[PDB]
Amino acid sequence: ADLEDNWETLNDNLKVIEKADNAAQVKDALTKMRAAALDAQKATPPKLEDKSPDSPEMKDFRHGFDILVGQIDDALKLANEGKVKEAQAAAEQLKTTRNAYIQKYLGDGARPSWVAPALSAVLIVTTAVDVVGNLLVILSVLRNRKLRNAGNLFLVSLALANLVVAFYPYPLILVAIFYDGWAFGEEHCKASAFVMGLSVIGSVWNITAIAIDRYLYICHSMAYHRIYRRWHTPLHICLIWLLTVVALLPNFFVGSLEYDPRIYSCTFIQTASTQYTAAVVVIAFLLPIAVVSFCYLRIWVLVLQARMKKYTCTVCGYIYNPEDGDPDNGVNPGTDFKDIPDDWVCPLCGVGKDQFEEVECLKPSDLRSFLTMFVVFVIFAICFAPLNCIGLAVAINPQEMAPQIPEGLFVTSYLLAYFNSCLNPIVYGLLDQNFRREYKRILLALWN
Ligand SMILES: COc1ccc2[nH]c(-c3ccccc3)c(CCNC(C)=O)c2c1
Ligand SMILES: [Zn+2]
Repeated sequence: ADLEDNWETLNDNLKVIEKADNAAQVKDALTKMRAAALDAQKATPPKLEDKSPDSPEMKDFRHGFDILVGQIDDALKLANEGKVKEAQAAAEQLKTTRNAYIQKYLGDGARPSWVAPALSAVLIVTTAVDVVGNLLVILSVLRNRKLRNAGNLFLVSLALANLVVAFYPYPLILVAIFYDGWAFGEEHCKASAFVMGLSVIGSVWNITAIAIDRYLYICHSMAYHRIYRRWHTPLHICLIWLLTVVALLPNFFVGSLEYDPRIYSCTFIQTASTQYTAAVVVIAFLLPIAVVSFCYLRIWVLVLQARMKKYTCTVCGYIYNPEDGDPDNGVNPGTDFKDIPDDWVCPLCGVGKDQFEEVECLKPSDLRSFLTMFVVFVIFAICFAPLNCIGLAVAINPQEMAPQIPEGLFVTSYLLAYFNSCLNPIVYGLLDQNFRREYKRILLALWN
């Protein structure tokens, strides 16, 4: 057999022993692993190609396999006895040592010089803005009682979803750039990769639940108010997080969470299972986008048709708000001005609904901050649109599309996706007046 193929063969068997269900499956895979490691010991590596045989260059990697095959021999002793959990454990100890004397053997891959600084600078920016920005968001929702009440409890759920990733995966990835490889165990590999899944998927579905809430608060305002919220919203916030965990469990059976040298981060592999990947691209993207687009489309047509707009009085200045109605005069909160009967008079001066001019301005803060929550979604779709397309190309034709996906393009997609984590609070401050106010209030309180 070859040497590069010998590296690819025993590395494939290393995935089989993991997903194996019995000791005979493990024993069989360790047989194909002992012979492949021995045939690699006969071959000459590319790094010590011009070096001498007795030299600690070619004789250096010779004892590396002696440590390896000996460890396999200890691992198949357990497998022979029937101990599957014991033999699979010793195989992970075979994995940690093998990676420490494999990077010393060959260097096939070639990362373009710009990935290391780009990725790291992006990560540094994102982590710094994510930790500060989404923390202010949490504090402002938790301190402001009127703000939190306006279905903005989902914003906390989303802020933590952004936050968690800045605290565990993002800093580890930055160590993996500076050390040119995964400096942590297989333990921290799949764990960091899993935290990323929760973040990315949890964010889509949180954005989805906000899209539904604002659809039902503007278009079904009457029926909406009939339906409680008190114990409702914490239940859906919990439910969406459990739905996410479930969506992420096939990764442990399909083995799609390993280190990606292209993006220097231990993440989800599109090739590992094209079926699961295809599902991930629908369930965690195409489907929420499809349902969220319907929701904001139905809002924008109502905003276009002049419905759910404020009507300011020409005489005393009283402003009608469809969100509040005029309940003491028999008009319920959620009733549009166009819907109040012609006999209605101003609750402050007494002039009829004939001398009431509408507010032409459709400010972001209006209708529970609908158009700013909209922007948040658009930005999400922009950042995650390329990667999900790359995932879609691979899920369909891996034989023709997968080797035709440029490395330089794949990095650009993960760069955008990583950048999303810090952006959400910035958009709140630029459009939403109340958040901006609260951001200022916190900073002012911190300097006094
Ligand atoms: C469901 O299993 C997981 C598990 C871990 C994952 N981590 C990421 C990800 C994190 C940051 C930036 C971009 C992608 C995805 C999203 C991966 N989506 C695609 C289409 O490849 C992910 C998925
Ligand atoms: Zn008036």
